[PDB]
Amino acid sequence: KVHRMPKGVVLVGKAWEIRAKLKEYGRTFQYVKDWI
Amino acid sequence: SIKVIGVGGGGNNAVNRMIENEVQGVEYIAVNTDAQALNLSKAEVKMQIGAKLTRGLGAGANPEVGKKAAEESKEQIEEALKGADMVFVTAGMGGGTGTGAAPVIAQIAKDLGALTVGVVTRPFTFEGRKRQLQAAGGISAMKEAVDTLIVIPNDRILEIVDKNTPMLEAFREADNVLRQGVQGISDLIALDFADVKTIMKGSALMGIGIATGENRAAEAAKKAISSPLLEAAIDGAQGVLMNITGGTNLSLYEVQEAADIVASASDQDVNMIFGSVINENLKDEIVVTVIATG
Repeated sequence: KVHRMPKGVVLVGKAWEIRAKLKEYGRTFQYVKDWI
Repeated sequence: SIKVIGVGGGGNNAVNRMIENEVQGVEYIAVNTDAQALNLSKAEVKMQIGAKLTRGLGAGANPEVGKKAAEESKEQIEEALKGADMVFVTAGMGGGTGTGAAPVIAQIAKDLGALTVGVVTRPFTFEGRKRQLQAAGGISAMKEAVDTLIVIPNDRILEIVDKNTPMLEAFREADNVLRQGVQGISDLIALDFADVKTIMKGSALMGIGIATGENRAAEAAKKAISSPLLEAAIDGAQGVLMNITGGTNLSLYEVQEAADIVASASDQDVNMIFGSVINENLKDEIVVTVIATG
């Protein structure tokens, strides 16, 4: 579960699940600004 | 619908600080037995409790009064809390109203079915025996009345601030830390609460790191996971909420790098709620709020 909200993003799930999702998002978004 | 309730003086300040920090998405309620102090709350909702009991004069650091105050205003409170999906009950323990009314209030919120997170400070040691005993008795009672109780040891504020910051600033920082405690979470709900709920019991301890510069996200996260507010080892946590906040310059390289630092330090199979939030009012500052529950 990954929640985009204005001014932020909240990932829910096991720690590793997130670390990995962040890396995925690390490949597709440079800044969290652009992310949302 | 998430309500942050500042109960008594400790909470009054936090809620002020929150408001001062333009923490969005929450309805604030400042609750106090002390009409004078209460009129200082920047809350839109100022609920004087124990008006009949204390006549606006407060609870005199008697938790029993704060309690009887809150019990007296048991109906006014539920009215104010109804509809709340989540209620932060923020208060200073050791006092009368904070110590006494917050459990009443939090318990009401908990009965209302709202995810009740108490976020309270345990008095500085220096506040003396009465403050320490009453809070202890009070924190004990908050635990029974909330889903999750983040308890911020003020004594640990003194480790963090410069050894020479005057007492007034030490108290002030406790207020901010209380605000930091609630914003750390409320900023992540502005999402199934049963996620957060599954993370909300037992007591909780939180940590914060703030850092600026080239290596900040890691600096921040290292300072967060190691922070004096965070008294036990995170590997001991069954659940961990992590909040990363930074300027528009917050990069996922920074975000995950902090997340990796918090994550490595937590158990591998840990449940985690993690968010990064952009605070336009930040420049090169970054703030990691880590809240561990277990």
